[PDB]
Amino acid sequence: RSLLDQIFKPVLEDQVLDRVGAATKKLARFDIFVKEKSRLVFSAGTDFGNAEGSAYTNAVVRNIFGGAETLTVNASTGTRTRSAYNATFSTPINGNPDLRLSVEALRSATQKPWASHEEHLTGANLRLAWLTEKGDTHALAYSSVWRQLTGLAPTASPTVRADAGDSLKSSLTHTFTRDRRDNPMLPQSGYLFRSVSELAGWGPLNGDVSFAKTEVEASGALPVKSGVSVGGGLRLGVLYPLPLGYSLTGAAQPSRINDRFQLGGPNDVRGFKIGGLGPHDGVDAVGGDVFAAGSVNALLPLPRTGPDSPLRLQLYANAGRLVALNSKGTDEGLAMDSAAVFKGVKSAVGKLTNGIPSLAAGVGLVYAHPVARFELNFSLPLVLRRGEEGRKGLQVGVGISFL
Amino acid sequence: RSLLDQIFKPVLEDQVLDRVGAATKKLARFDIFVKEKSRLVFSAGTDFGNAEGSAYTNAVVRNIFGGAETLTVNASTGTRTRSAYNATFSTPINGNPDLRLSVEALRSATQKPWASHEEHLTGANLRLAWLTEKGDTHALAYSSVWRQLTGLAPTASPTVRADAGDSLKSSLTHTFTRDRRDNPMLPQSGYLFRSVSELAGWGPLNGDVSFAKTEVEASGALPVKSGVSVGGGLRLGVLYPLPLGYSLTGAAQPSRINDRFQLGGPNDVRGFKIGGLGPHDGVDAVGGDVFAAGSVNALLPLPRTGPDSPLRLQLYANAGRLVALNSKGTDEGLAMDSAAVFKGVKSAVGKLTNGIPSLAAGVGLVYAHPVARFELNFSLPLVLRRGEEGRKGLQVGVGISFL
Amino acid sequence: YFPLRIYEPNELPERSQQLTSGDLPTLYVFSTDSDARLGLPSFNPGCLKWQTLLRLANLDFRILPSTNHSSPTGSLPFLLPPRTSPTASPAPIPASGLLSFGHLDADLPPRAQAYLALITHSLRNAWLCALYLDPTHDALLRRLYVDPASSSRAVRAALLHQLRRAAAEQVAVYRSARDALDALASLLRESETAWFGTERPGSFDAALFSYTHLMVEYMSEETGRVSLGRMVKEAGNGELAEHRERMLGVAWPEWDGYRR
Amino acid sequence: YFPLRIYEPNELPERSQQLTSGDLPTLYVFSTDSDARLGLPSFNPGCLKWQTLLRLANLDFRILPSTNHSSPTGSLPFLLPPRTSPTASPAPIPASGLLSFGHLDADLPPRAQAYLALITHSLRNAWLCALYLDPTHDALLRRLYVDPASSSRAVRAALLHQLRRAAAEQVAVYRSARDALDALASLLRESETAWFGTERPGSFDAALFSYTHLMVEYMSEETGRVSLGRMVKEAGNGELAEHRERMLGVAWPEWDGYRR
Repeated sequence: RSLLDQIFKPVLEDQVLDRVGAATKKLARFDIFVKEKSRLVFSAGTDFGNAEGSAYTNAVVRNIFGGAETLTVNASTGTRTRSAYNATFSTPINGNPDLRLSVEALRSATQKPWASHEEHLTGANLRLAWLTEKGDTHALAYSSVWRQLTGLAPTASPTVRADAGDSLKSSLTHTFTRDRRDNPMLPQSGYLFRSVSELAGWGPLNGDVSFAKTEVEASGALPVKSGVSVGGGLRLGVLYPLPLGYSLTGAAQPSRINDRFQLGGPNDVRGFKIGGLGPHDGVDAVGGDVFAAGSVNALLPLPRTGPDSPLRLQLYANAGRLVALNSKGTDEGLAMDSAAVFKGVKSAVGKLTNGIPSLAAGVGLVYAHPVARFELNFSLPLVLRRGEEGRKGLQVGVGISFL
Repeated sequence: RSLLDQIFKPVLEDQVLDRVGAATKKLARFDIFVKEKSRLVFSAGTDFGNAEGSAYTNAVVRNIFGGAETLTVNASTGTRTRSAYNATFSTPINGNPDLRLSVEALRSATQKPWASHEEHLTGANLRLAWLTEKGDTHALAYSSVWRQLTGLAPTASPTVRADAGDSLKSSLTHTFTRDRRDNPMLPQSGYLFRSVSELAGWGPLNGDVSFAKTEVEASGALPVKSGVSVGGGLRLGVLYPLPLGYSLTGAAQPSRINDRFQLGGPNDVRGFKIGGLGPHDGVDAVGGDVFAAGSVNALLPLPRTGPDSPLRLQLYANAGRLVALNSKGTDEGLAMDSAAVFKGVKSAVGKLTNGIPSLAAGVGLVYAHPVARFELNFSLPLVLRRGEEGRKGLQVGVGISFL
Repeated sequence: YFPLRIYEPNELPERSQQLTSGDLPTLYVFSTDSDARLGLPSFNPGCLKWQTLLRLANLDFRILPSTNHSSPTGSLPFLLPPRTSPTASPAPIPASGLLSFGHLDADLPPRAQAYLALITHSLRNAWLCALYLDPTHDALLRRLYVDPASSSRAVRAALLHQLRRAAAEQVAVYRSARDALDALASLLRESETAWFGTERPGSFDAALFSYTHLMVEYMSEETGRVSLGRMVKEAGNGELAEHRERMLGVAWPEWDGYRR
Repeated sequence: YFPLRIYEPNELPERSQQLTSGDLPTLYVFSTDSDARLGLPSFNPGCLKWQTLLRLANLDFRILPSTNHSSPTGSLPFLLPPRTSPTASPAPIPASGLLSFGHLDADLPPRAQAYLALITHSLRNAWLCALYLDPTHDALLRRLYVDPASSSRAVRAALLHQLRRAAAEQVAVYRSARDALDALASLLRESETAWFGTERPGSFDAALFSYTHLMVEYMSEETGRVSLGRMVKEAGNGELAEHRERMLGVAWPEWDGYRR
């Protein structure tokens, strides 16, 4: 009762005034809906009968003490070890549904075809999903994971054969969002902004890897109700190695293939293979440290029809430049002092400025579904750095984040 | 062991001779595959948490004693009573996988929108799926069902408000097939033939309803490798009432709405609503007793491409005439003696001859998938009897049986 | 736009040609086809009420047995207007609108409003128990609600059970019905207008005739717990008995066959 | 057809620039980076075998520690050819093809074929038990297989267990190893050619050096059940001890540091 009393009293304490709409939004934020939302759910798609049991499972618990929630998934297939831990938890914190908290203990096998290997995560994390009143979101995290690489089946590389061990990566991120977008899937006249800056191993945050990854974003839109809706886009990113103990100068072990940016595909830069635009090694796509991006868009509305059902046109011209961090300086297995790595990135960013990076181009057919965004484009990569695996056919794009 | 020994010995008892291919086909017919087919399967898509449990279920058992099989389905939704009996059974008979047998105890709610009501079957049957060696199939059945009508929600009719009781209908069918078709979904140069003649209530076959429904079929194809593939089609049908006790002359109660043919839809006669071409009552589609059908087809192959992937064109001109059985003769609630009903159908077939029945026409885009057949036609009904609910847009057709 | 010809809608089948065409409105009730031809009263009281009402309103019609699934609502006794277009029919009339299709449904003093709750809520129960629960009357329920349903002993046991269960929960009680018929007997001995206060019998006399009659015809079997067939004729000085006979001289002034 | 320009492939990152570029073929073995610079022998016998083989074949190369996931097959000791194109590399060579990349792998009399099954199937087990199972040696297994793996006590307990379990099932046995080293000691006392029948040591001497050496260096801890470090030097008249020293004067004729 007090859960709602604490928000009723600020309304009750005061021609006529309409301050109750904010209370209604507060109520709706709890994901507990005034009739009901639901109670628990379930499923067990339990196959059987052979060397595989396939042991499906699911669960939701939409309340425990009044506002706390849980979840669970599983697939004890009998071929994969398990995904038996994908359980979560949620609870507001001392009064409001904004300052959420959470705990998860994930375990999965994130298969990667573009780099011919696999990953075996067995970690757990802890979030704090504070949503500021104006729409600006925040977050935190602390995700000690295990991050094993064991899928080197075909001829992969002599690079992805140097990264097959393990790691801890006790990270601590900090998300952000300033979403003024008019339609989350179809940016027509809105806005955007993000930041995902995490500090992986340093001082108290222990483990083995050590860096500070700093990914930024931007967006735009400007219809000059003719849905002309000129587009936009921009991204950035930096992967700066760091020492391991409570300092800023000293040893610094360079990046692995688990922590580097990969820039390409139907979701980030249209007109390239799912992983392209990188310091490629033969056939295998090794990621680079520093990178940038870009885009321009048109999103023409179907003429002689009007601002009807979401479907529109699209005329994009992407970009992208994912360099890697070389040293080529002061020539000890892997130990670069702060002076060297600094003069590495400082020079490994000059390669970003010079040169026409890359330029896809084409047309597409957007279908701004409420929950997703289907693209089905067709593009033609103009400029390329040798061995980046351009693509030219039908560029089937599906997801939530695009450029 | 003897299961295979009895078919090995006729091969072992005899340049070189190749009589083993027939043995391989016999082995393959068992649906037991030399490595394996499978063992049991399962699922329980069990929702929960509200006034509905939705209680999904499934099961397969691909062997018990060596060749016998079973099945089960269920949905104890908590809104529908249940579908909790949809269980089957299978077993070869004294030596071969041809002379199959079976038992099922179905229970379902076959909803019917075109006639605004529902059906509640709770019956059980018994098959004998003899497959003759040449490809000609046979069958039998004995399906005492319950067949209740209880869905008269909206304004339905004063016709479907005269058929709301119950029935038994202890039928006994006899299927058939002479399938020479080259591709089961895409008839290009093959053939076909069928017959579904059942005797519902008479003599030993007890119950309440009494008739003898006799549905025939035909087909054709003739490519004049240019896949021109001229089409064909034809059907028939007769619903002849019969007395109830061990005789051929006497009482005869006329047809109900549960036992009458309905001729229309994207699967039987393209170019009409899912139920059309009948003795319509206002908005509700009451079926008729005697009927016929027809079709002609083109199935043009995509020019300048060749006999490539199954997709082809289609140019059809259907037909159809589903009369009902009136008496208008010798004018006792519902009791027509054999003399009258005979002179009814004998005259209720003259209405079939006279008059241009109906003629749909259009184009389509066939996609002869291995398991199904997608149509997505577009038709334009030329001739009509008033109030048959023609249709003109996109005629989306999916299924296995078409014209 | 394109359909080229129009060809004389296709002559509805023989069943509906014979049953639901008619000329007069065909009221649906619970009855046996033997009585359908003669317009005799139903055997379910919740429908005999409306039937007696209509036939008091001097409206003519034809009764026609049905099965309680064929109804716009759950309850059966709905009336259908005649057929005006051989392929399209009017809408049904539920039980609430028959007497819309004066003095019958008129406001009564609260006393007359009171006793009606007695009949609707007490006499109704004694009917269910004496019919749907008492095993001695497992014979008469058979000949009425299951025997003309499907006529296959594998089925009859299902419906016969579906009724008894869905009727047992809706309701020992024999005493509450005993004194109730002595109450109404007093309400009649003080009217002196051959009815319950009014010169022309209204909705109350018809609501009571709905039970005073059936319990006489189908429950007068003598074999303790004297059947309700005698209570109705013995309550007071038999003023409930004579009321029906004075009632069954207006609704059906030309039919004999009452009194078992 | 359209891509307009071509712009000098993009300079592989610092890790692969430092590790896997090389000039000579970089054999992967189990080792600690302290020994990698000095080319000292591995600590896993199933790889020291191939390493001793190659260095007998007078082929030069650089050892480079790895982690047994990075391998074309499950087993580790695979060799990589040098880098010929800074963006494209040759294919790996598994353990089966190193000596393809004469007298080493030559047919021997069946007697010499027999005793080799002793070493592969009996001495191998006594190694696992004395290392992966005996709790007194939970210290040395730590400093070798888990300590340079991830360096986080939350993780080390996982790998340390994953090994012991997956190694326990692959195998008391101490006696079977005792007499086995007296068997080979007799096979040596009858050769008189400083090796097991041949003037230049072949695949058998290297297969035995794979175990006679490690058990001396890492298992000579004196604290019953005398450790295998003494059995190797005490079997017979110490002919297994001197064999290694006569062997460790050809493969690595310039290194000192043996004998604990």
